[PDB]
Amino acid sequence: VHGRAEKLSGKFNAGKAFLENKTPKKAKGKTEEYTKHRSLNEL
Amino acid sequence: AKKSLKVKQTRIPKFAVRAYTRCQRCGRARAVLSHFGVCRLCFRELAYAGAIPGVKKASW
Amino acid sequence: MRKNRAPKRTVLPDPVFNNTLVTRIINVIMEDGKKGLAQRILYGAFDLIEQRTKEKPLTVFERAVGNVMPRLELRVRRIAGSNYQVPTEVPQDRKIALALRWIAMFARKRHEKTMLEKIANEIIDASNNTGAAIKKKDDTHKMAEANKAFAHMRW
Amino acid sequence: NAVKYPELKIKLESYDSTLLDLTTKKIVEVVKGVDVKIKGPLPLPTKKEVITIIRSPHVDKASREQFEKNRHKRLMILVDVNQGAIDSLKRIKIPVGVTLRFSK
Amino acid sequence: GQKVNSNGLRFGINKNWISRWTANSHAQTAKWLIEDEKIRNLFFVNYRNAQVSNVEIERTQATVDVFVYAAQPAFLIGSENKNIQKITKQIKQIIGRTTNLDLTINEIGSPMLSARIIARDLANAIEARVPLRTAMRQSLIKVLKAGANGIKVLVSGRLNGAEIARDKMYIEGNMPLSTLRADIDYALEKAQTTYGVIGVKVWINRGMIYTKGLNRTPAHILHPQKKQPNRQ
Amino acid sequence: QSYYGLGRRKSSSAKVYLTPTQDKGKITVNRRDPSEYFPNKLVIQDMEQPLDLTDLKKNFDINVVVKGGGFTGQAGAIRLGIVRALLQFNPELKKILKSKKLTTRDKRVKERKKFGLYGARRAPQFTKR
Amino acid sequence: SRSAKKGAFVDAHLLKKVIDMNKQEKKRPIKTWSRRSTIFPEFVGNTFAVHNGKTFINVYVTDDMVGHKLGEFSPTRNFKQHTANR
RNA sequence: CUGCUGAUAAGGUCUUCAAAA
RNA sequence: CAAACGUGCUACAAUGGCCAAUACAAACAGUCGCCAGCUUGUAAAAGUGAGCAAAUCUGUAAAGUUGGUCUCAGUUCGGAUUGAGGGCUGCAAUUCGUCCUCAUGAAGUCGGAAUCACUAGUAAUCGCGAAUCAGCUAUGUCGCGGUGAAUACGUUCUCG
RNA sequence: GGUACACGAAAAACCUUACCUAGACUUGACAUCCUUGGCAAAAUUAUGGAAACAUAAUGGAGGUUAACCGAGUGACAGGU
Ligand SMILES: [Mg+2]
Ligand SMILES: [Mg+2]
Ligand SMILES: [Mg+2]
Ligand SMILES: [Mg+2]
Ligand SMILES: [Mg+2]
Ligand SMILES: [Mg+2]
Ligand SMILES: [Mg+2]
Ligand SMILES: [Mg+2]
Ligand SMILES: [Mg+2]
Ligand SMILES: [Mg+2]
Ligand SMILES: [Mg+2]
Ligand SMILES: [Mg+2]
Ligand SMILES: [Mg+2]
Ligand SMILES: [Mg+2]
Ligand SMILES: [Mg+2]
Ligand SMILES: [Mg+2]
Ligand SMILES: [Mg+2]
Ligand SMILES: [Mg+2]
Ligand SMILES: [Zn+2]
Repeated sequence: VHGRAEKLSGKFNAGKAFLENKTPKKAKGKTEEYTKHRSLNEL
Repeated sequence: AKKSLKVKQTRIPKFAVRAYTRCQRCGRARAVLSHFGVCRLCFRELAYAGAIPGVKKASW
Repeated sequence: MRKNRAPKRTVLPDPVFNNTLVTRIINVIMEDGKKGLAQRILYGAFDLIEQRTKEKPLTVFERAVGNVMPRLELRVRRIAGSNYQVPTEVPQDRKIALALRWIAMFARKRHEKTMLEKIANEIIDASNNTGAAIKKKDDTHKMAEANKAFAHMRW
Repeated sequence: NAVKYPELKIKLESYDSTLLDLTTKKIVEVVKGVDVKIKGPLPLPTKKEVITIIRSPHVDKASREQFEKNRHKRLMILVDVNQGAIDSLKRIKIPVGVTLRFSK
Repeated sequence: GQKVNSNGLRFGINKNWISRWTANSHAQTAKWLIEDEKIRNLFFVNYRNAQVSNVEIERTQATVDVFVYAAQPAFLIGSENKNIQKITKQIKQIIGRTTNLDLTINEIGSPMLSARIIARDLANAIEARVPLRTAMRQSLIKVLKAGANGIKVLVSGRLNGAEIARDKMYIEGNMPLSTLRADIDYALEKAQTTYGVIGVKVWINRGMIYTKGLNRTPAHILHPQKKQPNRQ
Repeated sequence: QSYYGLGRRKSSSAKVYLTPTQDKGKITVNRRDPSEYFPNKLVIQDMEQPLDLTDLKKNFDINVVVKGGGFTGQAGAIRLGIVRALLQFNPELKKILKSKKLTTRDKRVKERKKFGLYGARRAPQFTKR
Repeated sequence: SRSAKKGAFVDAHLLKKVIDMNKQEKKRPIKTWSRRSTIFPEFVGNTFAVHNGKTFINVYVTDDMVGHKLGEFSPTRNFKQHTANR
């Protein structure tokens, strides 16, 4: 006799926790370095 | 409206998924080659002019 | 308006009974380019012929194809209304090809179980001049005999 | 005598072929003029990229042409070089189209 | 019907590339492909009175080299090397101060048989209201007197200011366009007339290339000396 | 005295080693029984075609290395390799092999798909109305 | 469909407005454009004006509409009857 | 070797020029 | 969205459906990526985490072979539609993403007048890769390979 | 019509986008020419906010203004 409620309320609790826990961790990238074309090491 | 769209494309948006790739020579939005940053109709012109090194016509 | 006669590729002798007609009917029952499946169908049908007729499968197959093999062909030629047909003698190669094509077409339509038994029973029935390809050959022969008059004029 | 560089694996790649052969010829000539045992200028499979572009400005997608770009690749590994060969190698001046991927 | 570009069909077989560099990544490949276009377009649209036949660009990880072949390099040089610094600063602004520029002017020998400058002269004459029949006739006769093979000139557009577009062609000599061995130089220019735009396309035949190879050799710059400086 | 042959078909190489032996030929493909390597769809007779009509009682030990192609292409490749190695033993077979044309590369390879076409030669459906 | 660890979603400007108007007794319609926000339990009892594209349609949320998206109870295009071509 | 087989709204560009090189 | 047409995919099935074991490619692509192995999960995937700037590491080949089962039925065909629970991308998936699982199980049993493509590794058929791309019922486009046919007597007719 | 209809579009949830509704701007989101100073633009954190944008903050790379950051300024920019 729940009539929905409980399960979606738990989902809403998780979503509200996520919203309150949002952190500005904006970034764009992954692996770094190792970007070169090499040479005669001094020409 | 093309100059404003070009300038807005150069300007960074406030969301990452807002960003799209436009041609750098012209301003065409669709059919852009990310390998060369140039749309198809300008890539053809550059290849026919010899601007892109190593891009020769293919015979297979 | 071509003035060139097409070449002909080799028929290849069958590597089991050494009879080219076996390879021809394999290629005729080919579907989806499955040589293995077609060969399995043919060899299973021939083994069923062994089990039933108690005679040589190659001899039974030759007796079936020779009996189904037609003699006359009716070529459609329209002039003013409908088409008046023309009886012409066929070459031996096209004769055999038509026989095999009719055999396969009437074999893949019978009411029975797996196509193995289908084609096997069709072959054994055509070996005794009582079958559906037999009816087809009879129909075209009777039609040509009826339209024997216009045989002189072809084109 | 010293070596200071064991197994110097030079790797060459370029959009053009004949320039690559000429550069490898100059390299092997210099490295044989100095006392170094070259393993050999072997070739590697050429990565070919094909781009297909519609000719027309507006319609007729059926009429489209093609372009290719080949990255010809060669390998050459030197066992022991030493300063006597390295100093001579410094003055090679490889043409721009050729690309070096020295790995030490 | 439509014909493939004469230059584009011969590129990579009997013609070298006008820009010779290998970029690091796809992001840099677009920037380097656009900067060279800007430099070439600058040299062609402005400083036009010097008859700049062609400009080639050669780049490494960080160094830009420009080879500008011109018929009258005195206009690029200026009065006691004045405009030279102006164009150097223009190029440096175009690419960046972080790089090293190696601009090099080269006097082109036997200029007349070069489709670029022939087409540029055609367009200038068209824009100057010069009659077309006389203009094309004089250009063709001077090109032939220069000592080359056939030259084909196609001039299309709103001809002489008319309301119906026409086209006028003059072929004088053998111009094998289907042959790949032939040394055919093709150029196209736009004469901006008061009545619109006129398109001039000049094909010029300069013999047959009987030596196999991707050029790596000068093309009609060699008959006189081709030694001009401004480099390091 | 061994013999070596190199056949090819449909982009599938073959290296056939013919060894003189008198204890049954014992054909072998890539260190596996041919009846298990191939689907055994009687394609075995295809590779034995040049080794059947002339002879296999000579009991040649067969060492086959195939890398590439499917199975019909591999069979054709080892057929060509067997023939070419047979050209190194009593060249008198060369005439009989040439007679039925088992000593020529088939030259048939898959064509390249063309733009605007659903395949090598197929074309889109054409509508007029 | 939407992930579990992520949970639900509201723009949180709607959430702040809903909290304020719930603490206030004399509630009025809340004019919102955020059709992407899901109807949280605290939303119950309020009335919203969702931008259908042209106007603001009023939807009264209940203890039942909890869970769906806010703009899902308002439409965007209207079609009611064709006309005979011939 | 003679089956059958009918119709298609109005007005319209397009040669500027040889004086001459 | 009452309807109409074009181009394609899936089928109407025992040359087959499902399950298990298993053999043989080419080309291409990859450091906000390819992702091996392991653990968790019915599964999409998640976590850990090597290897690879690449003839080195990664991107499971499928049809095919054998074995088991179904036994000609609107079915163990066919998957549409529909309800529920989850996964990923993304500020954000309701209008309007796709994937997995569970459940339901439309039409359709070879398609009328009339039409299309194709002359050998071609048609047919089975998979793999790439471009644009954060993600995408692209079944589309451009490429690669595996199996692999039938027919051409002739120009009387038909279109050009 | 053949020579349009898995075509432009080799990727429409936001952006793309050129359309509608609404909230905002005016030598302008972008550029040159001129009289003129550079002792900024970003980015992010607050409040109002559907977001545009406003009021306050760290006042910023640098190189003395090179590029750009401005004021004044009318020619004008701009138009898928
Ligand atoms: Mg514009
Ligand atoms: Mg996008
Ligand atoms: Mg298709
Ligand atoms: Mg039709
Ligand atoms: Mg009639
Ligand atoms: Mg009438
Ligand atoms: Mg089965
Ligand atoms: Mg290995
Ligand atoms: Mg695995
Ligand atoms: Mg099986
Ligand atoms: Mg039914
Ligand atoms: Mg099923
Ligand atoms: Mg949805
Ligand atoms: Mg049924
Ligand atoms: Mg043909
Ligand atoms: Mg939009
Ligand atoms: Mg300061
Ligand atoms: Mg100052
Ligand atoms: Zn472009």
